[PDB]
Amino acid sequence: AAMENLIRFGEKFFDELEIAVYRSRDIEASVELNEISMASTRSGALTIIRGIKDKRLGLAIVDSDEPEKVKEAIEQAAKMAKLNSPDEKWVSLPEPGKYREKPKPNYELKEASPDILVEKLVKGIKLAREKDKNAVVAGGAGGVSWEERHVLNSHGLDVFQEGGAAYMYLEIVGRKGSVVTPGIFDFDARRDLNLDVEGIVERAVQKVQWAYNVVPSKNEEVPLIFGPWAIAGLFSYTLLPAFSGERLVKETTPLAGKVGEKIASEVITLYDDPFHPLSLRPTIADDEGVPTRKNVLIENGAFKGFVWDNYWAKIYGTESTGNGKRDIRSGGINIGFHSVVIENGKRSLEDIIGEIDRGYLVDGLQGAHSSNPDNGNFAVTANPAFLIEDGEVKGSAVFLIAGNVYELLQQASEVSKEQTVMPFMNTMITPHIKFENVKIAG
Amino acid sequence: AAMENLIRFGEKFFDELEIAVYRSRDIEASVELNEISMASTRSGALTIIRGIKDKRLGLAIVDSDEPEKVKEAIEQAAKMAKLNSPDEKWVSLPEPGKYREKPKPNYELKEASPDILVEKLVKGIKLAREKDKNAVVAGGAGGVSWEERHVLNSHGLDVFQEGGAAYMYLEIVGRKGSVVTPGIFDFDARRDLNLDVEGIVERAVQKVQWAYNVVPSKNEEVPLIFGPWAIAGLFSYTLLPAFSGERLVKETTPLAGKVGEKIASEVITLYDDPFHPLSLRPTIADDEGVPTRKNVLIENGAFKGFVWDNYWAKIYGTESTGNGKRDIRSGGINIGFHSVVIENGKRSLEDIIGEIDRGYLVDGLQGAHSSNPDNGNFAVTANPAFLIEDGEVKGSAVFLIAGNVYELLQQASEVSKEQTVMPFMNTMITPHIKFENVKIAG
Repeated sequence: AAMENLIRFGEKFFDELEIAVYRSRDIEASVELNEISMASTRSGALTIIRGIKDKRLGLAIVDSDEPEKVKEAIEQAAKMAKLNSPDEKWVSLPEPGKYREKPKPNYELKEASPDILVEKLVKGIKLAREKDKNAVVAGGAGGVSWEERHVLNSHGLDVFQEGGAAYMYLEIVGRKGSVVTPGIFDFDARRDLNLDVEGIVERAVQKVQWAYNVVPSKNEEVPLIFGPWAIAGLFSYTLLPAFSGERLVKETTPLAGKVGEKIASEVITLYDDPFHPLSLRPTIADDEGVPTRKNVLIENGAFKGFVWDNYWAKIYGTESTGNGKRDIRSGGINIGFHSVVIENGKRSLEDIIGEIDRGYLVDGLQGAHSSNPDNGNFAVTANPAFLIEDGEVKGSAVFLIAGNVYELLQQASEVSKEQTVMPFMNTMITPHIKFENVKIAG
Repeated sequence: AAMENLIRFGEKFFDELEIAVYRSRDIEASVELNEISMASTRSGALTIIRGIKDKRLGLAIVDSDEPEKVKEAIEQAAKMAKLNSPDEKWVSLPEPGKYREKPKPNYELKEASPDILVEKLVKGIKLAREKDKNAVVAGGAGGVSWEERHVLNSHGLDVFQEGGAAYMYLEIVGRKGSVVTPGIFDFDARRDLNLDVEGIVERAVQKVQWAYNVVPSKNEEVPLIFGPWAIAGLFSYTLLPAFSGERLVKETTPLAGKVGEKIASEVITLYDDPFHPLSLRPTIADDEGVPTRKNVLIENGAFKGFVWDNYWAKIYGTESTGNGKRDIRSGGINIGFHSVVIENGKRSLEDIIGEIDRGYLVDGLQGAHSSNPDNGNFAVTANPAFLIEDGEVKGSAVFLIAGNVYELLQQASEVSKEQTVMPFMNTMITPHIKFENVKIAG
């Protein structure tokens, strides 16, 4: 009954306090230039204290869960709070809430050996070589991450959950003649150890084949099929920030006052839900213990509302939607997403590509870029991108896409049937999206 | 005799192996918008194993120094070696060498409390408001790091050292009319806890005073006085990589074949020496145990030679210069620097500014930038920068500097008397540098 006594101890110095304990075990392995370059195993604990006294906040962090270290951190936070000035906008920490039912943890990922990762990377090297004798795995990595979080506060909130996720990516470079392709990245992420290295290699090697044939690009107006990585990049930098209630309070979201209005084509449905079947982290509570839920942001093209954490919700007058995420370096809470889902459609990507007379498959946005989430404006470089002519991919190309994400979203005519989990940055679950007649500059 | 027995254990699977144990204790504190936002304490141990069998390399990492964990890591590395193909360019690990004398550790940094950092930040906030009621400490941080490293290998190399360093920076923003200044950064770094927060606040607040008066910039040819932060950024991105022996072997340095040629003005002497009086880390050995030394890179404008680690030196036929640095994520060895020193001059910055009819003091390079270390080409945004007219600073400005770092180095006419330690990027110990007739674009 340690943490119970620690809250009692903290209540001597604070009006209210929160204790969050994080535990993890991570295994990783790396490949450099067709050699396994590293395997590692890490595990540890981290405790964060947020204490408030007369609306003055103290926050202390220690990389331990032993009660003496946690007591020291409570004292650290109290001393900081006594040095801080009051935050008049502070109201209170979250109250206990009703949580969805916890899923069963995937304990095989709590005991996984780094050998699993090493062997999947070795297999990827061998498969890539078999499929194209000049294909090289220039870089790659795999990881398995097990996480536990215990959150409690002086208002009676206790929530605990643990679970794991695994991921792998390969970067493949080809050489045919004197052409060297750019690095082609592909990946897999899931909640079990059967990482699909075969699929990674097949897709990456296919895109290398196409990239052996560079074709010039011109100024034109053409359909673009965005892949998951390009969608994640563009939307994370230009669109998702607009859904934050903090920007509503600060008058920096172009979506203010547009609830119920059409901001995208009816083809687009976008929501945040950790309980989606492909989610890597089916968490029932956010990082300050508020229950998570399905938050619909765009419903059949119509803007539905904003996401909130405790602090900004109470400043505004509403309730948190369970979107308080822990800042990795500072230890504070900020508004963020759990699993951003774009709903899928009915036909395969191959059906959609087969019907394009002239167009581009945009797989990544590797290149010079700028974005402004205050109005949605953007300028990106499509790379890698592949020209489609008469329903067939003809080669690789580079071009510029400049415009506005809201205008672009209105050009969406279809979303493919499959969904891909993007593990990096914001976790995003998305299909391919076809946009009609985008103006591109060569 | 734990680690010697671990070496004997490793010799059953490997022709040769190295064991490196890192231990550290780090405390940090942060400020956001005139509030202390965080204090943290972290400590831990890390062991890296590099084993070679028939020129096949295995590398494993575990976040512990306990003998059982290290034994597991050796087995991990052995399994990786048997999966890898031989590196024909591999020759051997370093032999034992003769080290300079170890300085006595600065033990006061080994157990410092985050309270020290918190109070220096509180004092900085108070000083900033006292000196300018409209000055806000938008961001800042302090840190103390205590590090211990033990390296040994099967050829009989064993070296151990421990020591600590501390740093602090503040970012100060002013508001006078409806003009808000850009973030003005200043810092201090040293091997004791007497961090100079007074000096940081004085310099930053003075620059904020100047930044209240924005003045437009035009295309012209004018002298520039680069400060330590701008020198560190520019040189770390465009110049220092060219001194790497790996790039000499791979033919990607413009300095191939140029030993003895004047690549800079005679005013410039640049060298690598961890035993410099202002060095934060007086290390006697690099991360693979090779003895550390003074490496002169530019002597009175003349290019002297390249820096080497063990692996690339033996490929070329030379010897390591003690410049093998441990990669923070991969655990491998890469060529890097310890403390890059630019030799100082005889007169104060204040004397030098007093003689400029029209010019600029360039303090930061915050803005769009590109660089090519393969030829030294660069394009940066000078920001914050301050206009000098008839020996007096008149206000702040933003302009572009594009060109080639070697051409720029030929323009160096003098260096100030003081030397500042830059803790960020490559640790750099440098004065201000006055460059004659630089072409700038408004």
